[PDB]
Amino acid sequence: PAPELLGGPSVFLFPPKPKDTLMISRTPEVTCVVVDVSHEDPEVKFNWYVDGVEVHNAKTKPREEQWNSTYRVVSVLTVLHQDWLNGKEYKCKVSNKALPAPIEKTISKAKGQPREPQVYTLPPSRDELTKNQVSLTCLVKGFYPSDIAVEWESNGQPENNYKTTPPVLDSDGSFFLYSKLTVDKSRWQQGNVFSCSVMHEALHNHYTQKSLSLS
Amino acid sequence: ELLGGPSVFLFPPKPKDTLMISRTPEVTCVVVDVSHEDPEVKFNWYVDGVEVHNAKTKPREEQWNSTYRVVSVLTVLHQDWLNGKEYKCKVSNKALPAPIEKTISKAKGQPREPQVYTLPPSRDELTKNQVSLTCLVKGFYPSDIAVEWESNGQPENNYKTTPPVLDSDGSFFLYSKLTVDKSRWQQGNVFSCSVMHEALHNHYTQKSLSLS
Ligand SMILES: *[C@@H]1O[C@H](CO)[C@@H](O[C@@H]2O[C@H](CO)[C@@H](O[C@@H]3O[C@H](CO[C@H]4O[C@H](CO)[C@@H](O)[C@H](O)[C@@H]4O[C@@H]4O[C@H](CO)[C@@H](O[C@@H]5O[C@H](CO)[C@H](O)[C@H](O)[C@H]5O)[C@H](O)[C@H]4NC(C)=O)[C@@H](O)[C@H](O[C@H]4O[C@H](CO)[C@@H](O)[C@H](O)[C@@H]4O[C@@H]4O[C@H](CO)[C@@H](O)[C@H](O)[C@H]4NC(C)=O)[C@@H]3O)[C@H](O)[C@H]2NC(C)=O)[C@H](O)[C@H]1NC(C)=O
Ligand SMILES: *[C@@H]1O[C@H](CO)[C@@H](O[C@@H]2O[C@H](CO)[C@@H](O[C@@H]3O[C@H](CO[C@H]4O[C@H](CO)[C@@H](O)[C@H](O)[C@@H]4O[C@@H]4O[C@H](CO)[C@@H](O)[C@H](O)[C@H]4NC(C)=O)[C@@H](O)[C@H](O[C@H]4O[C@H](CO)[C@@H](O)[C@H](O)[C@@H]4O[C@@H]4O[C@H](CO)[C@@H](O)[C@H](O)[C@H]4NC(C)=O)[C@@H]3O)[C@H](O)[C@H]2NC(C)=O)[C@H](O)[C@H]1NC(C)=O
Ligand SMILES: [Cl-]
Repeated sequence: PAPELLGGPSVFLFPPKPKDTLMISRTPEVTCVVVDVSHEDPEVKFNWYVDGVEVHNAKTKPREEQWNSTYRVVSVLTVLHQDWLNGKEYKCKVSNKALPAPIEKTISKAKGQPREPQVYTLPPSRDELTKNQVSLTCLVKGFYPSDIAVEWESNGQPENNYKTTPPVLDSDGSFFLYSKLTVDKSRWQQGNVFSCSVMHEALHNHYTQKSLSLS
Repeated sequence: ELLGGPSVFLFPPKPKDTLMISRTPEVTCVVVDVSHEDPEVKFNWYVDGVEVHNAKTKPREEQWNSTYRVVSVLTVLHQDWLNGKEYKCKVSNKALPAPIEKTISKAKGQPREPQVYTLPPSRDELTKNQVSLTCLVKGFYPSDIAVEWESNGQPENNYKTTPPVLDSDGSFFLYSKLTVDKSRWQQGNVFSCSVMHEALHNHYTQKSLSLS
C-alpha cells in the first residue's frame, strides 16, 4: 500500500558524467529527479536556470511507478561543455501540489584550482604470474576535481574487463584512484601493449594515455 | 514508521579488533533524541537470543541541540563475532510506545583468502621528489579487512587505502598507496604492506617491497 509521505516529494540533482563534459562529441546532462510523488498529486512542474537565467530545452520523461506506489519523475537538461567546466550553476526548480512552496536545487562543478593527473601504469607482481589471469594497474593521482574517467585499450580495441576505484581524497587535497585490468596471462606473455586512458579537464586535450607491456 | 521518540543506532566492532587477540572488540549501541522530560534509558543486550549482562553503559551526555545522548558498550569475544553470532540492543524508554530492537553481525557468506601483491613505483614517477609504493589486495571476502604500511618495525605515516571494490567474481579488492621521499626508496630501504583478514593463517600476512 501507499505510504503517508507527510513531507511530499524530494529532489535530487545529479551532474553530467565526467566523460560527457570532456569529449565535445558527446552530450552532457544534468538530471533533476523527484521522488516520493503521490498518486493523488503526481504532476511535477520543472523550471531550469543557468547562472540565474531561465532555459527551456529540458526534456520531460514519463513518470515511473516504483515498488512503494510512488512516482519517480525526472527532468533532464542538456548542457554546454564550456559552461559546466566554467562552473555555471544549474538550478532545478520543482513545483508539486503536495508542497507549500517550490523546492530549488543547484549544482555546479567543484570549485578550486584544477590539478593535472599524473598517470602511471604498473605491471603484474612477480608473484601473480603463477595465476592464469594477471592484474595490470593504472594509478591516477594528484588531480582536482574528482571528476574523471578511465578506460583501457589494446591494439586499437577497447578492453572492458576492468574495475576502477572511487576517487580517494589524498593528503594534499588532491584525489587519486587505481584502475585494474584483468587479462589472460597469454595475452600478457605474447608482448601485447595495453593502455590506460584518462580523461580530465586539467589534462591537455582532456586526454592522456599510458602504455604497458612485458619487458 | 516510528515517529516521535528517541532513536537507536548499533555499531559493529573494528575489524582489526575482531582479528588480533591483543585487542578488545566492542559492539556499540547509541541512543539519541532522548528528552529531559523522560531521560531514563534501559539497555537490554542479547547474544543469539541469550540475554547477557556485563555491558558498560555511560552516563547520559547533554547535547548541543539540548537532547541527551546515551551509549552502552558490549565487549565481544573475538571468536563469537567471526563464528557470526548475532548481537542485539534493546532500548526501553517511556517516550517509546514500544521498545526498540536493533541487530547486527558479521556479513554472511563464504570467507575467502586475500592475495597480496606489492608494486614498486613506475619508472615514470622516479622523476619526482616523492614516489608511490602500491599494495594490491584482492580476492577477499568478506569486505572487512585491515591494511597498513610499515618499515623498521614502525608504522609509515603518509599512506592512503581505497575502499573495497566488488570485483566481478563476488570477491573484493582494494589498493593501498604509500608515499615516500625518493631518497628512502633509492637508498633501498624496505617497506611492508601488512594485511589483516579473517581468512588468513593467524589473520595476518605481510609482503615486503624494496628497490632492486
Ligand atoms: C541532536 O544531536 C545529535 C548529535 O549531534 C544528533 O544525533 C545524530 O542523529 C543522527 C540521526 O538523526 C545519526 O545519524 C546516523 O549516523 C549514522 C552514522 O553514525 C556514525 O557516523 C557519524 C559520522 O558520519 C558519526 O558522527 C557518528 O557518531 C557515528 O560514528 C560512529 O560511532 C560509533 C560509536 O560511537 C563508532 O564505532 C565504534 O568505534 C569504537 C572506536 O572508538 C570501537 O571500536 C567500537 O567497537 C565501535 O563500535 C564508529 O567508529 C563511528 N564512526 C565514524 C566516526 O565514522 C548512520 O549510519 C545513520 O544512517 C543510517 O540510518 C539512517 C536512518 O536514520 C538511514 O537514513 C541511512 O541511510 C543509514 O541507513 C542504514 O544504512 C545501512 C548501511 O547502508 C543499512 O544496512 C541499514 O538498513 C540502514 N538503517 C539502519 C542502520 O537503521 C544515521 O545517519 C547520528 O549518528 C547521530 N549522531 C550521533 C553523534 O550519534 C541528533 O540527530 C540531534 N537531534 C535532533 C532532534 O536534532
Ligand atoms: C520509494 O521508492 C523510491 C524508489 O526507490 C525511493 O527513491 C529513493 O529515495 C532515496 C531518498 O530516500 C534516494 O536516495 C538518494 O540517493 C542519492 C544517490 O542516488 C543515485 O544513486 C542511487 C544508488 O546509489 C541510485 O539508485 C539513484 O537512482 C541515483 O543514481 C544516479 O542517478 C542519476 C540520474 O539518473 C545518474 O546520472 C547517476 O549515474 C546515478 N548514479 C548511479 C551510481 O547509478 C544520494 O546522493 C542521496 O544522498 C544525499 O541526500 C541524502 C538524503 O536522504 C543524505 O542522507 C546523504 O548524505 C546525501 O547528502 C548529500 O551529500 C553530498 C556528498 O556528501 C553533498 O554534496 C550534498 O549536498 C548532499 N545532498 C543532500 C540532499 O543531502 C540520497 O541518499 C534514491 O535516489 C531514490 N531512488 C531513486 C531510484 O532515485 C523512495 O525514497 C522510496 N520512499 C519511501 C518512503 O519508501
Ligand atoms: Cl561504523
